[PDB]
Amino acid sequence: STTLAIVRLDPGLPLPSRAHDGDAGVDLYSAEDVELAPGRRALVRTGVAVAVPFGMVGLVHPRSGLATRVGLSIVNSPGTIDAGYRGEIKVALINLDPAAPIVVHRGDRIAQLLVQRVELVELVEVSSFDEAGLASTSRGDGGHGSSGGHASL
Amino acid sequence: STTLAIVRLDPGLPLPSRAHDGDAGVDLYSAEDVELAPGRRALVRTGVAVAVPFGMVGLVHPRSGLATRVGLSIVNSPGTIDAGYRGEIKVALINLDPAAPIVVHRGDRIAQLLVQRVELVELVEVSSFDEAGLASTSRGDGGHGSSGGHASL
Amino acid sequence: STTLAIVRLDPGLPLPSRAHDGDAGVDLYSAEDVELAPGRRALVRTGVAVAVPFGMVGLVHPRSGLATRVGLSIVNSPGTIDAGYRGEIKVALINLDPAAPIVVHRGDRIAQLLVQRVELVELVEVSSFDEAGLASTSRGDGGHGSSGGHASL
Ligand SMILES: O=c1ccn([C@H]2C[C@H](O)[C@@H](COP(=O)(O)NP(=O)(O)OP(=O)(O)O)O2)c(=O)[nH]1
Ligand SMILES: O=c1ccn([C@H]2C[C@H](O)[C@@H](COP(=O)(O)NP(=O)(O)OP(=O)(O)O)O2)c(=O)[nH]1
Ligand SMILES: O=c1ccn([C@H]2C[C@H](O)[C@@H](COP(=O)(O)NP(=O)(O)OP(=O)(O)O)O2)c(=O)[nH]1
Ligand SMILES: [Mg+2]
Ligand SMILES: [Mg+2]
Ligand SMILES: [Mg+2]
Repeated sequence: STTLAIVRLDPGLPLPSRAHDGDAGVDLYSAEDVELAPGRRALVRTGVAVAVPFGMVGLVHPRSGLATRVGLSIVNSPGTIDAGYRGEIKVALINLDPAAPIVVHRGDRIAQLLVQRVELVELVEVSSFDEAGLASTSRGDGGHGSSGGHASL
Repeated sequence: STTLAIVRLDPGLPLPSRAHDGDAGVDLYSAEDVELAPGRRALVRTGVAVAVPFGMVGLVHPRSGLATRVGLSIVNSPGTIDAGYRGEIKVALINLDPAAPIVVHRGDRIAQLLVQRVELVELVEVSSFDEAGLASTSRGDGGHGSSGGHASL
Repeated sequence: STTLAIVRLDPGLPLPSRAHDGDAGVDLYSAEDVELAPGRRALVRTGVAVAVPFGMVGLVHPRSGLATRVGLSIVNSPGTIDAGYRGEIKVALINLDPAAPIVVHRGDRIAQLLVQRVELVELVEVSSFDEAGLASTSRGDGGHGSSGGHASL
């Protein structure tokens, strides 16, 4: 398996775990009680540090239930935990509900951490994609809604 | 190819497809008409269920055109569809424009689904990264803007 | 290494680089000065175009420091740069702070670009997961907070 070394900076919280076999992420706990008014964010400690392997990345994603039920999100989602980072994972929670505050208690599961390979790319500067001998593509320079699919596009 | 079994829970919608060869995602349709006032979210049915292979994850990402043109986003982006999930994919749309409502019609393309491998990690609890014999890293405990690049950091 | 061809559409900006060895992303610069009032977004040029290899995807993620310090986010995060795209990478910045405007200067590092493999899936339509001979799963149709972990779930 791909092992991930982890330090429970706050040993009072359980180790992050998958809710079900095959789940992509292990759920991260809040070390803290925090209450977010509408529109407010906080930087919340999870009580863990990890050593993402070289060649990989840790990614902090919101949980869907809280997202829908109370509008909880993460400002920098997907949080990007670098392989060299040995500090505490912190989660930038934000309340995107307009009216109802969100109360987080220490020990709630407030996000999930995935680990994936990542390509540590070597940039090759060219003067044009033609010089790199790249074939023309279907997409070309099309983006930002170029394929349609909604009246505003 | 990597096959993805899919059930069209709503057979009136086309199968999700890539807009162009090589595109990362297949676009998901809204099964529903929904109108989001500024700041409001909804949990929108896509009319599909999928079986992400074990060892992989499905990821629901916003489309860029709607993001810019009308401020449409996804509260839990990137939505994390687990390999064991066999329910309907639902998209937590949110209107991040301050003033203009977003109207979604059934059959609009409102998000995109990627599939990637994911490392199903085995946590190894250590008392310190030293005990794991890990070398010191350049980054160390630096994060949350430690490398600079903006006046607020 | 995985090479990524890049055109500096704006040669006055440095090539994107990793802040530290092993970091997942290369930081993207703003080509532009832009000032975002609370709640406003902009579509910001980065001054680069890239050729993500076929079979891969580029992903534009927010930086964590700006996310926490000033509430900067990205409407379509994680931005999905397709392998066929040869246009300029643009970043849909948004100010999620309620009260303080964010000022971006040309040359600030405003996001980071990761490159990952992606599964270009072949959809296989089935009438039920049973027909595909898929085993029942632990998770079943559970989602959107089914595993608990917060009082609102
Ligand atoms: O952050 C981003 C995301 C996308 N893009 C460009 C590159 C990408 O290949 C292209 C299309 O992205 P999406 O598919 O995510 N958006 P949308 O579906 O609205 O556009 P299109 O209809 O062209 O696919 O837009 C950016 O420049 N920055
Ligand atoms: O959700 C997150 C994201 C990042 N981090 C930590 C780990 C990561 O390696 C580190 C830097 O993340 P980013 O590169 O995404 N943010 P930024 O570029 O602002 O910080 P730095 O200048 O240190 O790279 O911050 C977290 O604790 N939680
Ligand atoms: O965008 C999404 C994200 C998740 N889902 C479904 C599929 C996924 O496997 C399931 C659980 O997703 P999360 O783990 O991200 N959310 P949460 O942890 O709140 O739910 P659960 O407690 O069931 O794991 O919800 C969607 O339909 N759309
Ligand atoms: Mg979950
Ligand atoms: Mg698209
Ligand atoms: Mg960084």
